[PDB]
Amino acid sequence: GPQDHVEIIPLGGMGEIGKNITVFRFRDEIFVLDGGLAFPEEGMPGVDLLIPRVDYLIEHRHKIKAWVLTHGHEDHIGGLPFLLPMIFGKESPVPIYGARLTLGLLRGKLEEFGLRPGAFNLKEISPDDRIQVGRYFTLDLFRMTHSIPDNSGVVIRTPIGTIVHTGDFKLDPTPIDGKVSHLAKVAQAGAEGVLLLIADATNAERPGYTPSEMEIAKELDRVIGRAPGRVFVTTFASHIHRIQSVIWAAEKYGRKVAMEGRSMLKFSRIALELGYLKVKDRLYTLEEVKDLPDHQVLILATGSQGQPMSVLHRLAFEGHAKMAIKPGDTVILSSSPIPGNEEAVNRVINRLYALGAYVLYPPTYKVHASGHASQEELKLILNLTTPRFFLPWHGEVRHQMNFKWLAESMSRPPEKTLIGENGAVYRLTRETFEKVGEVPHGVLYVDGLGVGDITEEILADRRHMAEEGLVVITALAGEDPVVEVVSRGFVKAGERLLGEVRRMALEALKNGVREKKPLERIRDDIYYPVKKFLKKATGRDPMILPVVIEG
Amino acid sequence: GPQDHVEIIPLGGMGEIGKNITVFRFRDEIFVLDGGLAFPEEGMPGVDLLIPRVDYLIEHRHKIKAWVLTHGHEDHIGGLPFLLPMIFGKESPVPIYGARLTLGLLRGKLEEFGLRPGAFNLKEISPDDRIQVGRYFTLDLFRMTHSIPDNSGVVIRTPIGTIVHTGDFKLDPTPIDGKVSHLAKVAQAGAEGVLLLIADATNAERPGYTPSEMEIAKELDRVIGRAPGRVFVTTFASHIHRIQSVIWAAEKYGRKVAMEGRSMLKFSRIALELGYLKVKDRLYTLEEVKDLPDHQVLILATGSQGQPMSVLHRLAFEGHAKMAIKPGDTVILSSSPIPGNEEAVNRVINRLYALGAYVLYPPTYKVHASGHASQEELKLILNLTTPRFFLPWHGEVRHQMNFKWLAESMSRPPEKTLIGENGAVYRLTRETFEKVGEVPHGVLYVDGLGVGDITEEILADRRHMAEEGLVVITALAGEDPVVEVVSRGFVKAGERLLGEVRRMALEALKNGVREKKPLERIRDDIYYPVKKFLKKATGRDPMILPVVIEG
Ligand SMILES: [Zn+2]
Ligand SMILES: [Zn+2]
Ligand SMILES: [Zn+2]
Ligand SMILES: [Zn+2]
Repeated sequence: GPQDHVEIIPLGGMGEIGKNITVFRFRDEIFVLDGGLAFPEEGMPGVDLLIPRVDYLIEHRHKIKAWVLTHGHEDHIGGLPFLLPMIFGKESPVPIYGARLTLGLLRGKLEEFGLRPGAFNLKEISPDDRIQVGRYFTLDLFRMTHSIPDNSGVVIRTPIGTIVHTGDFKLDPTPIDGKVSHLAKVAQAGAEGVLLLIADATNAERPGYTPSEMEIAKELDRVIGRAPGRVFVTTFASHIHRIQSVIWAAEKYGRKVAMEGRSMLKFSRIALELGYLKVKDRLYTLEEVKDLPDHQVLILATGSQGQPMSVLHRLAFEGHAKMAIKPGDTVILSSSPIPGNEEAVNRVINRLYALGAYVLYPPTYKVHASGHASQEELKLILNLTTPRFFLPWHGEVRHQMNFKWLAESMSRPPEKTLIGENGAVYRLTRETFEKVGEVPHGVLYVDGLGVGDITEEILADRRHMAEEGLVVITALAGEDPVVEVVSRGFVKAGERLLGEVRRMALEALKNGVREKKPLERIRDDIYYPVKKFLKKATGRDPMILPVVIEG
Repeated sequence: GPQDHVEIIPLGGMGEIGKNITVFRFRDEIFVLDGGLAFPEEGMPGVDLLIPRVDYLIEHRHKIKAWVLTHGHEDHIGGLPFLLPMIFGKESPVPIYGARLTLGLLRGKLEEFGLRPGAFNLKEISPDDRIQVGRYFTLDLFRMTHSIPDNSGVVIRTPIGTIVHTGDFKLDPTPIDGKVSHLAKVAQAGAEGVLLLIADATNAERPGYTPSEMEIAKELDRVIGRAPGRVFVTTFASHIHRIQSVIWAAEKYGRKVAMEGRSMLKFSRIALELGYLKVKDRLYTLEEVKDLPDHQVLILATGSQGQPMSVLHRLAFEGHAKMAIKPGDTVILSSSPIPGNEEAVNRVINRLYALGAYVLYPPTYKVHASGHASQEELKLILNLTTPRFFLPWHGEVRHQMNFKWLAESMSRPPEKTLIGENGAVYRLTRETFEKVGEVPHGVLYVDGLGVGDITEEILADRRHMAEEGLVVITALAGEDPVVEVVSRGFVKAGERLLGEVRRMALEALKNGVREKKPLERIRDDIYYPVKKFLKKATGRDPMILPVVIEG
């Protein structure tokens, strides 16, 4: 009755695509689903990656009975190297479940951060395994085709009912590794009755079905076969299926594959070791291939953190240290832009063409296919589960809304669909489902020096300047008061008002001296009036830095 | 032989979509094709619109024999209110040709800028007219279906051959005003021999044919008919065909049409007067409709300058003074985002859904169709003209390149295709076509106070701060030297280095005093060393504002 209710607390991945992490709780036992990162879009220079704030988990660490990872994509496990130490410290006994490849990639990262091997309790399971979590949760994972092998959804059985989480998925009828989705557990759950459905909303706006990775492999074979000279291919480091497809295409035309990008080299190494990747010869470095005929070279590349942008941007503008675009090169962008980078990629494409390269990119060219289900696939899942409650996930509000409308057009629509938000606390009972509160939530920014180096504050006033400009007022508080006003990125109309600013500042400074006021109070007497005056006369709110010095 | 060559100088519209203006010259006679503006993408706050720099025209004004306008879209005539006074002053005898609607909208704008009626010599012509320009140019305009009535291309006959300019176009088989494209002149030119083709590259990446404005009108009728309450529709003020379609849809379901947005009210007024728009009742204001049942109201709106963004952004965030979104409202974005605003619109869409509105937007919903030709239409034009030379225009580099590849796949590809750039000078002879130089070119920024208020400089260092932050060093040069260092939007790692900055600054200040150096030289002694030190220790180049005051 009362004590019977599951709490679902999303800390990332809701209303957005990235840094996925969802907390599940029944009474005093918790388990977490994934812990990803989010890549920063350009315009946020210096930032290497974003991670979810996990205050709630740091506070309730003792109640965490397990951490479950659905697959090895950066936005699902990418944050763990930072989050685990924040929650448990340098070590923990807590079971961290994941498939072979998922944990394989995770260890590569943990190790890379100085985390001792075996410091954390990683339990390798099958993509289709069943695991008991504490006294209240029985998890039945099921394999789903996606853009990385060993990907799962999970049927979450609780004391008050079943929750089906589709995980990230598409229903690829012909996956590159020959491992089709396993829907038995999902259909079965549907027939018994699904209380809540949490499903991938990425392509809820798209009619039809997502093309198979096999279609892309064949199209990649096609365009690479016709390439005159060198071929560059960019994609995420974790897109193992795409990488295999490229490798196959290269090998079909006698090309040797070189690889650039720390993360991708690392992940491919692991995939090769574990058997997920196969290469007839081997993977080379840029140097080892620098002297081969153009027609015999294919380069696979991505950014240092695993995303293509930084390397595409360098090939286009700043210039890359180990490689450079030349007329005749063929560049294939075999991935889609991170949300917020669409038009930054367009500029890269424009610039790449001007360098003389034949650029092939999506959606104009079929050199990429989403790793997520389109409407026909989502409808199949909706009918398979016919959930009482529905919580669209893995997508921005428009994606979530469109999935809601899609669900509402089914034979037996959900009793209710909530639009999930990060930090929201959802209460689920056998008969109800609602948001009952919130917990601290947000994002931490990471760069070469770790977390904290860059902050919301540093970014907030970085925009205040970018959009309004700067006005520096230098005041000398003494018996010989002096005021100097200078500005930057400020409107000319406003600049011509700096003389007036200077004078009203002097009066404030002189008056401040007379009253024997502290400098900070004199700073205020200057700041406020000047701020008011300027907006009242320009409609702009430039950043006003008043510096008052006694002397 | 020698003296025989036409010079084509693009000052805007090349390698981009917007602010179109192309200069044509033979010996000492010039004529200009259009003079548009470009809308600013968000991120460039304060800026109302962009205009082409016309130094070349201001210098050679005496040689200008005519100005020809192809249609009334803001990116073709929108800049004229600024450019004409810059080139000729308050008045000019120069013939400015354009169709009835084109000149109708132009006068509305000129008047709005204080330009006396008749100050400029506007010659109304038919969309299919023939006009003589000076001694060397004979222009044969031809009607082309587009997103505004009275739209033309032009066959430019010169002493060394024919140049076909498609103008902006698509081949709509069923235009809303029943005025189909007129291709006789184009096909005829093709049969006689076309020396150079200048064609609309907007959709050169798109296979097939662009949907008819009639398809959209019918789809708009469809979605508006099912709307429960109020309906908001956003689009450009100059999209007369779309406006008529919306008006028809509203009238079919007994809805009254209100209109918000100065520019759109102005343009619709003119269109109604001239007969291009028809309304069964009349157009109302927000107030006049504020008390009608939701189901009987349809609002047509756009930004003050004619673009939808500012009004969509206000309906979503800041809040609009005269109207507000409420649960149940239906909002239809019946236009595509300006280049660079795609993801800004996505945020608007997300926010609009969260306000409880049913949002319909392209491409997810067929509530908009491009006003430009897709590949099948472009191929038809290519075969119709089979030009010797080709100059893709009205699109960014990727659009231009794709059109080039498209041309190269034809039966008789052009002898050569050049990728046009703004400011480039192209020399055309009966046998050759090449870039032979450049002229000053660029963009001027316009806001409420006119041109110059915002500048490249103001923007350049506005980005330097946005991406690197600020470091203000305040130094008092006297016998009691004092140095204070403060920063904003600067990396914490760097901030912890402000103490060191402070000290190396003091030493520079004290040494400056000893040498009796001028303050500006002391500023340098501080600036440079500090700049070097910090990048050498953080890899960042923050803006360093050194302020040295004697006292
Ligand atoms: Zn994902
Ligand atoms: Zn994924
Ligand atoms: Zn145009
Ligand atoms: Zn146009």
